[PDB]
Amino acid sequence: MSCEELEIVWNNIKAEARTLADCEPMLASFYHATLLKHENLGSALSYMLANKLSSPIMPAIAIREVVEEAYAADPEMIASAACDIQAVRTRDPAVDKYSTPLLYLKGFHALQAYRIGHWLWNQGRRALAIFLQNQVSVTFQVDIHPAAKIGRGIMLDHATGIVVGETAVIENDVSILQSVTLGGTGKSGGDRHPKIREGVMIGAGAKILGNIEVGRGAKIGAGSVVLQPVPPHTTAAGVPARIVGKPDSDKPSMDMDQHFNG
Amino acid sequence: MSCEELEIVWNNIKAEARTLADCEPMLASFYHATLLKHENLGSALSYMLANKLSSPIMPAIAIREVVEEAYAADPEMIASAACDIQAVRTRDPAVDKYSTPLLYLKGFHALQAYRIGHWLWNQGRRALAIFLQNQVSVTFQVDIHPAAKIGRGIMLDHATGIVVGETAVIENDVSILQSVTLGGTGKSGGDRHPKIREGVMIGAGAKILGNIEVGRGAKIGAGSVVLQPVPPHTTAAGVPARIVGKPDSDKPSMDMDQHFNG
Amino acid sequence: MSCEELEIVWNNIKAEARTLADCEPMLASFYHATLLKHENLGSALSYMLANKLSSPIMPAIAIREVVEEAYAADPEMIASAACDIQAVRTRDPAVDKYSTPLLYLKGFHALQAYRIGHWLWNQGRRALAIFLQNQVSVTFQVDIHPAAKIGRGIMLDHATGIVVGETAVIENDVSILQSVTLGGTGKSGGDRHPKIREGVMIGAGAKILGNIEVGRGAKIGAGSVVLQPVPPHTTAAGVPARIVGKPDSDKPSMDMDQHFNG
Amino acid sequence: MSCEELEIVWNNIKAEARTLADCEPMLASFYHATLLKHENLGSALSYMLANKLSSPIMPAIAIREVVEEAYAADPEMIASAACDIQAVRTRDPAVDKYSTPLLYLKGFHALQAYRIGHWLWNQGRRALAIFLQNQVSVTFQVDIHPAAKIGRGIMLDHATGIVVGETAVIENDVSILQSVTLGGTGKSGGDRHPKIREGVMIGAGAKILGNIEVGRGAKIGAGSVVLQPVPPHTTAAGVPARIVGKPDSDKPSMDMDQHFNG
Amino acid sequence: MSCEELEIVWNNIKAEARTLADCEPMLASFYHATLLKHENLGSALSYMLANKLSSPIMPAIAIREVVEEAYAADPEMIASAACDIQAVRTRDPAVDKYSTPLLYLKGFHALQAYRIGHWLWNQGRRALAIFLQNQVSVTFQVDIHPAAKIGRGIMLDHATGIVVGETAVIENDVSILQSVTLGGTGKSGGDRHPKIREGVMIGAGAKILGNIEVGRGAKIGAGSVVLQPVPPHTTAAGVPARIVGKPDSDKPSMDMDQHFNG
Amino acid sequence: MSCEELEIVWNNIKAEARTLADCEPMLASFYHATLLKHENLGSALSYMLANKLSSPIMPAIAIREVVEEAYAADPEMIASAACDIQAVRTRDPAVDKYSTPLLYLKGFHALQAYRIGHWLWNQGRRALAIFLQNQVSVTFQVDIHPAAKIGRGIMLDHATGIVVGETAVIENDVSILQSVTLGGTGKSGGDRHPKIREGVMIGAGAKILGNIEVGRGAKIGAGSVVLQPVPPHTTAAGVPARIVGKPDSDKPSMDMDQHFNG
Repeated sequence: MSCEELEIVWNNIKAEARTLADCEPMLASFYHATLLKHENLGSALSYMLANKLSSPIMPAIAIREVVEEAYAADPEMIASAACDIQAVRTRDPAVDKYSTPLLYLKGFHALQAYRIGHWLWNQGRRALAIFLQNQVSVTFQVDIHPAAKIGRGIMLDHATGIVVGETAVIENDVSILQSVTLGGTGKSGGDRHPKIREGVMIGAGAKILGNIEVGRGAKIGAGSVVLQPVPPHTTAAGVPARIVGKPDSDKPSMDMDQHFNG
Repeated sequence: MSCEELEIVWNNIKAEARTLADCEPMLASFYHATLLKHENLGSALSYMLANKLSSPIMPAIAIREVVEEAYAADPEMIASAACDIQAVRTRDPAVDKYSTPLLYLKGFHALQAYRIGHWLWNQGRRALAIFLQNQVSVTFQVDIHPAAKIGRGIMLDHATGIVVGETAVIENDVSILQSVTLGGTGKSGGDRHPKIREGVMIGAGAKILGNIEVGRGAKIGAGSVVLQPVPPHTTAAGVPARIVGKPDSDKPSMDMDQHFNG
Repeated sequence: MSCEELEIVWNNIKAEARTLADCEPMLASFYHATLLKHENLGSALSYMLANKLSSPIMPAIAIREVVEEAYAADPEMIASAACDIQAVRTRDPAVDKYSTPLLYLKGFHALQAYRIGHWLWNQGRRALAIFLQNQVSVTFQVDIHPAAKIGRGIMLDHATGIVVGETAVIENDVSILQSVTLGGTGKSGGDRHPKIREGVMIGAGAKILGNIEVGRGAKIGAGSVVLQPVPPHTTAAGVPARIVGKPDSDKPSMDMDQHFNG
Repeated sequence: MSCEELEIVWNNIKAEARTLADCEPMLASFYHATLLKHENLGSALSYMLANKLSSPIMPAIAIREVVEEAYAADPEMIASAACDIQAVRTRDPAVDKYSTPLLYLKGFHALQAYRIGHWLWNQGRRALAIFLQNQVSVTFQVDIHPAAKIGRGIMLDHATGIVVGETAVIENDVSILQSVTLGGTGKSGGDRHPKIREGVMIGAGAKILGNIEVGRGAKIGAGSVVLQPVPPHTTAAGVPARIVGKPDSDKPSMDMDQHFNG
Repeated sequence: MSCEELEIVWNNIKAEARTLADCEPMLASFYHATLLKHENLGSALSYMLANKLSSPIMPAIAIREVVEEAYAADPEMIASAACDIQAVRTRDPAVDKYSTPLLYLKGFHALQAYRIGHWLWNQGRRALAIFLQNQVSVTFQVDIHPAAKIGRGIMLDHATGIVVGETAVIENDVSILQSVTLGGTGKSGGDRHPKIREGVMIGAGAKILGNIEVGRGAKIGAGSVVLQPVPPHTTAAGVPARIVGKPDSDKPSMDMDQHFNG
Repeated sequence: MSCEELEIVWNNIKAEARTLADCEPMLASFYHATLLKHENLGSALSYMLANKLSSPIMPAIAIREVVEEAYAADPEMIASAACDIQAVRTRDPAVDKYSTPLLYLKGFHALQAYRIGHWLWNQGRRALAIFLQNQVSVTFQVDIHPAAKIGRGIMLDHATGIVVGETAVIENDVSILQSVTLGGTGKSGGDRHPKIREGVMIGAGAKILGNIEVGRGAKIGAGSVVLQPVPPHTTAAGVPARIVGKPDSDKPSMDMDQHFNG
């Protein structure tokens, strides 16, 4: 995601937004406020997060300032958001616009919310990070610990019931569905959550528990319970999971083939 | 659901409401506003939908005109709601009143909200339909794509975590529990979601993926991951699912027998 | 939980609040209003529940009086909340403070909301109870029927998607994760939901269906579908689940070992 | 105001609305919802009243049914609003559009809210009428008792601080400014408030107290304190007021000449 | 106002509240929450103030606690409220119930709000007192400096535009109408506001400016500008005011005779 | 007002905020969000206006961008606000802090809201301006037409009931109290509202009507009705007003002597 490519995803969002105002006069001012009035993705993201997260405790106007402070300090979060937008648009056939994730999709919203909380956590502002984690769980039904380390090009399609714990890692170009847990084991601190490598697809309802590897290009079948490491470019399925095949592609996250004969 | 039988469902709802208002002074005014003031199920329904889906982006008062416009153009939607209410009351032992689904049950609300989104989608108002889909996902935790084709006499019991994709079909007299996915596969458009035929029961947490058929009178056991077509009058269970038996009834959606040995 | 132990968990929460106010100025007035201004747990709980259960139909101020009346009639509900705070702090390595469950964790909030609903249900105020049940489902994504009998020292970790039905029993010192169903079967009323005995641990996404026992100190593996009774001190896993071993502790709810194999 | 002339006021409002929506993207959706979606003045009016009077005690959606019920039973109220709109547009040089009073002018809103309160009062719904009176006083700063009898073609320009008591009469084609009191005297019931006849203009801050007559075509100067009857076609001014002259027009309410030397 | 008389005004409010729930089913839960559920006037007052004053800055639940703390420390404020209620009921013929001021009348609400701010001011909590003064000005359109000293048996009828400054004093049994200013002069601190003695009636729009006496039993005519002391049992009127008569009663505040021939 | 004087009033406001946070813990996060988190007046103003102008039609976050665009185009509006803060602090003995006008005083809030409306009005965004005009009237009870030309160093003390019309002019260093009308005459447009020149003081409830001059350093007595021009350095009072004397200062707006006689 280069500076020029960033400006193209933003230009495509704007172009679409013009169409949308003309399609739905009841949302025209909504499209104007969220998209058309903004000159870059960062301003559109801070607007969305501020309004979605908002509460009596913390108004949208206050939140936006924290968000904008995060993005000034680490503008790469904006670029990660762009890659997440492209991932949804290319991988999800129900989404044919760049603007749709930004406008509507709770998984995209929760992902960008996590990035703010993560930045806050790393700055030492943990109380606020933990508040936001739990507000995002109630509001968007996605529960991501702010100490998790999550890359870019991530799709959280549908997203309700996703849980990602404190020591999890998710690398770039990972596709995760509703009700996926990357969960802990034990009652002690320490490394205890999954390590999800690049290219991995995880079907709806998968539980992956403990400090275990899911290697690059692996496919986790829907409804699996994964208790042991999954080798790269392998397909795991069942309760508990065992290796049952190998994906037909190097990066199953890009193709979303939900079959697990293989 | 004839026009006479509709008026009897409505008359029962009102009769229940009077008793409810006399017993719970904190909710007397809520019962009056939602039920005792309306002269038909349609008005009560637009009321409930407008109030529950209300947001700063679109207020109750605006939502309601959209709902009433849809009901005027396709009054069968109101009949469909009435059947959905009877489905819940007869199939769910936790419900002993026609008023309960209408007042409180988020799966019932999500289902009627889907109906409005589907009507909008079909008229060409896709942008509003997609907005409402995702509003419904955040508020009721049910994510139903508005292009899904869903019949009547449907129960969505508990409902949190339900996902029904763009090309799904659900025929009449189907019962579905919490965390059920009628999900897609692949990254291209076109039919890629299940077709659930009449009489089918789907237990909690079942995942049915792809353009596969679940035949009439079939039972899908809780926690199943169904990747292949399920023949009529069969029971499927497992990760991945296989045919394990046959239901004791012609329409397992009616009796809610969660056992799978058949 | 005695009166002096109650007062100490409260003292701990207050001390933690002082620090929290000092280190996050955006939240200072929040910590002050939730924690610092109160002289006991009960008063902090009513505050939290009032604000979290608040809606157009019932504002915080009116809810609070209901909570306070319940707590004056049954002070053991405050003590049960204490035990639930301890349960979380000791069992959940993501949690290192007494105040965290109270301030933030929706499973803890939903559990205490259920207590109020259960109290109302046993007073004959069933309409109010069912209304709160379904509100808690929409707002915290936890659906517990107020006639469920649930003990103390309970953790609902993450919690999204939890469903507990009408005739369920959960005894003391039980740990339950996201997307756990204690669910029914059949369309007739009467006893039909699980009896989960003391010390049980239930992992993510487990469905336990019917009026079946899960014996003391049992362990239910993540993703299991339990259709048959599970003996005391035994581990069940699979779809459908079978006995696969015995836990390494007497009360697996306290240790949270998600491994099954043993 | 015939039924043909009403439709022309409405058609002009809609024509204005289209231009307004094209010029101000932040308000495009507001114009659409308030004006362009309605097919008559009555729907637009119930919309505006429901939204503006909305409170936690009574929401917009509930207010609107009350308003629409009143308009169905006494459609002349809608004609009265249409005349009040023409009054403002023709008499107030700051208004050059029929849409302006309906969209923005709190004196216009307060006056139509009075009409609903008066209808309720007359049917026997006094408790609701008194609630709305005082809600209107807090929200629009106009306090009109619902038993007041107020005709049509009335302008309440600026309107803050207007008080019209229980037994007041205001005939057709009267114009009243900010901080005008049509007030009582004494501590007993019965007629004790002014009777303002047709054509009368009342300047800012005038106080008219007791059951006294202000005759047709009379002008009351700004700041007057009128304790005694004012003859038709006369001008009164002073503290206390005396007859100082005679107006230049037959109906000073039409021309708004604030000068008092006559 | 004795302890027994306090219990009688409260009993009358309760009796009326029963009638009202039966008269208006849309407000029945409102009457239940505000009046019927409370066992004394103090609890009903703290409820009303908390909900009316409420804002994003300070929620109703937080405010109620401050209010209740004020009333514990100085229960005489409750008794003053009772006398203010009786004053409205006896002096205002538009009000025939004890409950009406408590439920609806913004002047009564602003008066009781001032008592809280005044208690706060005297405790040294001036920042909060000044915040509430200005919130009451926006919300109820009454602007009373918290350092003002105001007695009991006060009626603020209609109340919009009332201003009472920092060094004002208002004794018991005073009746003040809309748009009355008890105002300052100069830009220096020090005594500079009116001293209104017992029994005084002040008509709508009167301005009384500077540190001047309005002696017991005096009558200030509507629309007067009073720049010099008014002797006891005298009637002042005009701009500027001069003595023009003497009231027909010892305590013109009780009779509300608005005439000023005398 | 130079750039260094601006920065000092800001420094004063911040220092005052530190103290205010320390002494009222309920408001600490409030003071922090309004004052402490900002680096300049302009940014604190946009925050305050966004939050105070916020509504369902236009949320705080969108309003704020409008305010910021106005301030970037015309930075002198920030400097005018500074001057207005000083005006209040120096002229109003109830005010001893720079932060008080900014945090609390609705006249100061309404004045800066007018500045935004005036800027929008001169950009051709007249519909938005008129919408904000009428919102400010409902919310702060101040009705200023956005085409009014108003200078800097203005105090609107108390402010409820102020009306300023379309063609009014208010020059620098003018002081105006509650219930002042600068009002029009006639039903034709064109110039028809007062021209209030530098240094004028206008007391409570004065009405000044028509396109008439009120000359520099004049004093308008409370309750006056001014229908004829008022020479520079002259005092007008009465209904209707006449010249009664000459003020004791050059700019009576600075000294606030409400006496008239001289």
